[PDB]
Amino acid sequence: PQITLWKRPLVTIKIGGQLKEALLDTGADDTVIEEMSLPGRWKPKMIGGIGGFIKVRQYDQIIIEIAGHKAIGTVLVGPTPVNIIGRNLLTQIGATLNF
Amino acid sequence: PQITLWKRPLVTIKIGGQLKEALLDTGADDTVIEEMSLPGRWKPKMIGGIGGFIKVRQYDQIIIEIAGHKAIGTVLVGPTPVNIIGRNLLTQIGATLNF
Ligand SMILES: Cc1coc(CN(C)C(=O)c2cccc(C(=O)N[C@@H](Cc3ccccc3)[C@H](O)CN(CC(C)C)S(=O)(=O)c3ccc(CO)cc3)c2)n1
Ligand SMILES: [Cl-]
Ligand SMILES: [Cl-]
Ligand SMILES: [Cl-]
Ligand code: NA
Ligand code: NA
Repeated sequence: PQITLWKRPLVTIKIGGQLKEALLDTGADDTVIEEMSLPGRWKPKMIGGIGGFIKVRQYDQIIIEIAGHKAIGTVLVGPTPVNIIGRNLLTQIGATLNF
Repeated sequence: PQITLWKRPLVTIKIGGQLKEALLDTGADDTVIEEMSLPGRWKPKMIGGIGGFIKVRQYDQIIIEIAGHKAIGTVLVGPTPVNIIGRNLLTQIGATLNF
């Protein structure tokens, strides 16, 4: 699809068996999801943005379905105010910015 | 152009006669630039990023070139990890996300 930027680029994702709404976010290196359980190993990480840093759990090799496209990669889980699909998964679905 | 996302989508902007680097950021409603001098009056705004809220200075109707495209619109000045071009100016330059 071509997604307009008149509105926030929110899509439906499926992760860990759960449906969520998330932003397609070219400004985020990595994907960050609000608190949820994921299977397997994780390690702690600090990620920062406007307002400072939050602590997250880094889970590697997690499958997401993003607007119907499957992608695998790292997912950071923690107290983000919005679910963010970052570049590590945007690349895998072939997303580009065009103007 | 068509910009893939394997790297950060950094571009050159020109504001106040000065070249700066900025990140094309579809996850931001607004454009936020590091401390600099801009003409005119400003208004207060709070923005809630990933780590909490910051105060910024809102300047409206500012001339800014983005990757060689001319825009005129609102620029928020305050402490951000990187200059970010949000949807208010991505729409002015005709940007969309595509997959
Ligand atoms: C989606 C939505 C909810 O309410 C809002 C309003 N709002 C605060 C904005 O539109 C707004 C305005 C100006 C800047 C930002 C803003 O900072 N947006 C971020 C995504 C994001 C969206 C909403 C809340 C929190 C974080 C941004 O797109 C991604 N961010 C990095 C950027 C600042 C270099 S980040 O969220 O801090 C971030 C994401 C991922 C990592 C791990 O690589 C590290 C940091 C967002 N939008
Ligand atoms: Cl990854
Ligand atoms: Cl590609
Ligand atoms: Cl504007
Ligand atoms: Na894993
Ligand atoms: Na003004």
